[PDB]
Amino acid sequence: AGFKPAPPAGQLGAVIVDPYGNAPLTALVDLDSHVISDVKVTVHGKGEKGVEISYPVGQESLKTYDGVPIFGLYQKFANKVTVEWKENGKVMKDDYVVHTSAIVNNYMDNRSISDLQQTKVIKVAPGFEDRLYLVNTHTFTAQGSDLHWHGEKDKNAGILDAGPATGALPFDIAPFTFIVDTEGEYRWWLDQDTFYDGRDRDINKRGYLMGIRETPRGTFTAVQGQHWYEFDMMGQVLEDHKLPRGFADATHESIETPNGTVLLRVGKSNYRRDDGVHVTTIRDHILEVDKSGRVVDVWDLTKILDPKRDALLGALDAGAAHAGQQAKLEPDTPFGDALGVGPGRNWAHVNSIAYDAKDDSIILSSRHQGVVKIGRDKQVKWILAPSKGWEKPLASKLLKPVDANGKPITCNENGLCENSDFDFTYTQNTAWISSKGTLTIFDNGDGRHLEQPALPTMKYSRFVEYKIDEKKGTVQQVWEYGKERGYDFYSPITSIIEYQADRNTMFGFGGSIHLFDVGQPTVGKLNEIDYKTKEVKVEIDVLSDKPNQTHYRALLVRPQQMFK
Amino acid sequence: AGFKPAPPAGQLGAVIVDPYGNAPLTALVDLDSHVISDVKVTVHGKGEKGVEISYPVGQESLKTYDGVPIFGLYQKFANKVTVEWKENGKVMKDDYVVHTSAIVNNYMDNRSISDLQQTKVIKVAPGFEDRLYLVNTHTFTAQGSDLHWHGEKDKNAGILDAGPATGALPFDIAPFTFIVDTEGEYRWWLDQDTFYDGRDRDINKRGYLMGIRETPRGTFTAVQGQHWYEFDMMGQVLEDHKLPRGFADATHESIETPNGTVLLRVGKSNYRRDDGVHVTTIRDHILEVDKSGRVVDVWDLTKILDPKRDALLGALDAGAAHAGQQAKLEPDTPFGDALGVGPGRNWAHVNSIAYDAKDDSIILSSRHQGVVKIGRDKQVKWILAPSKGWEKPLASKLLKPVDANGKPITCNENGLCENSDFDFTYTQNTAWISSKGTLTIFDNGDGRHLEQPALPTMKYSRFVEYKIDEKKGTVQQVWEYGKERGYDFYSPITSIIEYQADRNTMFGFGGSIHLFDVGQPTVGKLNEIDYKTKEVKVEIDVLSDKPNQTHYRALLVRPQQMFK
Ligand SMILES: O=[N+]([O-])c1ccc(OS(=O)(=O)O)cc1
Ligand SMILES: O=[N+]([O-])c1ccc(OS(=O)(=O)O)cc1
Repeated sequence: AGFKPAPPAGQLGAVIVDPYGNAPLTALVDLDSHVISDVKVTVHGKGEKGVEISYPVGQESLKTYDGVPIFGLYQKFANKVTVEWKENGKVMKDDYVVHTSAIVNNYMDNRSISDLQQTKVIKVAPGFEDRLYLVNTHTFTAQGSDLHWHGEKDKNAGILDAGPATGALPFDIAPFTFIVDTEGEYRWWLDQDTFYDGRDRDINKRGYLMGIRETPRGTFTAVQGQHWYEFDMMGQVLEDHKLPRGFADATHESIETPNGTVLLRVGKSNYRRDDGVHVTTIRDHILEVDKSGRVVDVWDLTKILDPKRDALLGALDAGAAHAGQQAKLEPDTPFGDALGVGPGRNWAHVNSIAYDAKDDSIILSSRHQGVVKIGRDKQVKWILAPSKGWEKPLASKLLKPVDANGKPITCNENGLCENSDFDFTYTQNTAWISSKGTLTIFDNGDGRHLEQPALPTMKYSRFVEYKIDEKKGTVQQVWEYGKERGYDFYSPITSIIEYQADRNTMFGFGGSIHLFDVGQPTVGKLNEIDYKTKEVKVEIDVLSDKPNQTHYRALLVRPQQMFK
Repeated sequence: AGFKPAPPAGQLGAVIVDPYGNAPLTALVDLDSHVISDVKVTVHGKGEKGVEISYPVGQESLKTYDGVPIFGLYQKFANKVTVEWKENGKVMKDDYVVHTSAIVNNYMDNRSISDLQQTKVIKVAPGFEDRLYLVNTHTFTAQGSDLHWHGEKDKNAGILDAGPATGALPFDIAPFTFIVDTEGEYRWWLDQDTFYDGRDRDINKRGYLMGIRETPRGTFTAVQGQHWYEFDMMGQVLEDHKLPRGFADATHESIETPNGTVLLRVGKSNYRRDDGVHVTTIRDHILEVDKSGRVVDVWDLTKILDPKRDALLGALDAGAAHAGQQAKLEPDTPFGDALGVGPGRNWAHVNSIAYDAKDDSIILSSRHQGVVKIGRDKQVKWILAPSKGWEKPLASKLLKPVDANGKPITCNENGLCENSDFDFTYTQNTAWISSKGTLTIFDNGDGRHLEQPALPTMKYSRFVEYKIDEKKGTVQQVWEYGKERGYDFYSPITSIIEYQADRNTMFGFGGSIHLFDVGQPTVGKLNEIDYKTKEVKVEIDVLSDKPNQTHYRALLVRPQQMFK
């Protein structure tokens, strides 16, 4: 006879590239039974302007990998890596040359501009050269949507007709998952085969990889189709769970709480409507699950919010061939992933979740309705939304806009406010709690003021921050950005913002800029915006490898947290 | 075209047999979107003396299964099941007739006595008719051990010689996993394919299913080969984790702690010995892993205990063709799962773990060395063992035997005590912490008093309980049973006991009675012994489906805890 294992490279063990097989720009320095501590790793910049990547490695990590994890390598390169540690009280160091292979895009066709997604560095202020951004994007499969859930025949179907479809199985696309530095280089790749297989028909490996969120361990949760996962930066899949049997189509978000549970956004399969028809619902259930994959709690939004409220739905753009076209709801829209009222249609499209630990509640962004807080008791605590369409008793829960001095702000029922910078959010994403104790939201802005505008390019997106007084039931807009940047900063879908306390910036990713520009790449724009001065500290653009292909989100990742 | 799903059976949804596909004697009543509470299930006894199984079902369970779990069916039977609940304030009830299929043993050959293991009820005292016992046993594959880990060629191997084997991969056998009632009927079966596949050569489905232990959630953990698992009584696999890459060959035990971690017993692969030879060590490492499968801590026993101590090793029986044969240690014993001293041989054979929450330490049973407490700090706190062979400093940690009044008991270095019932344990199993605050042990008794006896049949096993004073470093024997039952109660290997506070009994399972009776089935004896009077409350024998085929363990299971 057989073949020897790799020999030791320096004063520890061998240096293994991509030990778990899912992360080709990582490596691992095998411990070979050495006992070490104070470990630190440095991956040197490539060329004169190369960004250096450096981090401490904790004991738990050394133990879990049986080795020193090496993160931050460049593809197809002779990476120069330094590892420093302590052993037998003595300070130790090795230098390695870690050759890597190439990043592969397994999903290409005649639409492909090239294999990888292009980056363009636009601005990097001094003090921000070190920043790393994980981009959660995707690439079309050659076949497109090839599978549907089978539904139940409705009262007025043809006698001869085959059964209809239900739910959202066709929301399925190959992942394109990478970390970019401030020189625009890929410094980490998640192999597309890690979770996905678009050529096989195993639904276990299908869906839309989304909701990449950090855990308290420096690892990450994600969802894809009918599973939810945890993985780490060495490409180790730490958890892979089937959704509990009652549920399906997990998309948009997963977030681990401080109680060791995970919040997910699913639909309910075999949901019995009042007319006795069974459907798979769309984006309108929330699960809390444990690490055993068991259900700790469920929020059925069809009994908490109002699936008949069409105030926003009726004001939406078709495109997100048919753009500018204000959505015309039909009472006979077949159940499915289709804009419409009622359980079985896309009436809510919930797309973010935040856990409020202070009172054991959840804050939801419903793209088609608003932002809402719902208690552990399944009651609505407040709503942030234009007042149109809300019946009693939910109307009583609408938050009242106010200025810095607390004085009511006048707004009409469509959300248009008088003599104020205050605006509500429309088709928003990522309603999250910031480290400052405030609510941050990416206000996409489709159907702004509950209508389409005169011309399509009359659309804008905002980063926005609110301060909420639950006791008084008032909301204050305390920070915004992007309304001036027009259509070149307009992300009709997806996207994210998050406040960064370390450098006092608002991090942002607009995921679908120029989505409608037929035949052009779609632009994902990573920003850091100085919170005090609104100065652009970072701006990096990522362009889709195929035209008119949305990006989903990005995260600002910190290597010093990755390997506790 | 298509086909409709099963229609609703009564006032909820359909009743699905073996919904997860791993547990043929379970069923599920689909909720079909009904909201219910106060759920209770009753499976009626078969015939006149049939045992009824009854249990409440918690909200978590209803949510996780999307239905009412039905546990405790008989095979190939028209089971009569009642389900009661509350809905819209109104008390509700259905009766169902739940047909089941047969239990299948997929591992049979010319040694098979018949397809299933035979049960023989020997004694059931009044008030114990309801007891259920999960039997963790196994059945030989037709090929036997077919795989080895590849090792490192040693200093003095032949020049032409192929590389040697290492570790314990051949420790591999098909599982036979069921619940028996007091009429000796099978009331649950875990499909052998759930974890095992002996006809394929995928090592992910190989090993020896063991260490089945209840969790705080009423589910169970287990180990097999290179994986560890959590499953529930509906046959759902809730977790499936690969061992961390530095480790292999998980056996004997797995226990979840109150901190949400799990203790496992493994060996270390590519363990570098002092002479520089790499081996996979055998049964001499403890991991604490989290539910992400990451290592939280490790105990390397080769640096904490003494792998050169042959006091007990040299006194052991071969058989466990060659029995009565006292073990003759050789200095040239090739590395492997072989009696021997040093890392890479089976010098310790650790077979149980208990967590001590009061001081964050672990208590281990080393078959070949004794019982030991090891602290979080990786130092030995105490040792319960005959004094022969222990060097300083470990000798100062031996516990000193004492009587009820606290006076020293005189024992020689082989453990034989003078004018006392007190004895140590030899080749013991399951050193666990009882609800009373004492240490319970199954004292198998091979190599008792560090020798073989005059005749093979002069061997006995005991259930034994100790009270330990860590401060004084004293140990007291406070209870025992079985020494008077002779050879028909002798289990040279495996086995377990556990104190049961509910009915004040000592539960026991002797796994290997008559192992050496060539050509006869091996007996596994389930016992509940009254703690006060030593009266046999329950005695049920299970006979192996092939001759000379040991059982492992059994657990007393409680349906009222299964479905929180
Ligand atoms: O077509 N998409 O890729 C798409 C559409 C909507 C969408 O929902 S959202 O909340 O992210 O806007 C996500 C992805
Ligand atoms: O031979 N066996 O299958 C076997 C032998 C020893 C053994 O170890 S013990 O700790 O469980 O006695 C387990 C199984």
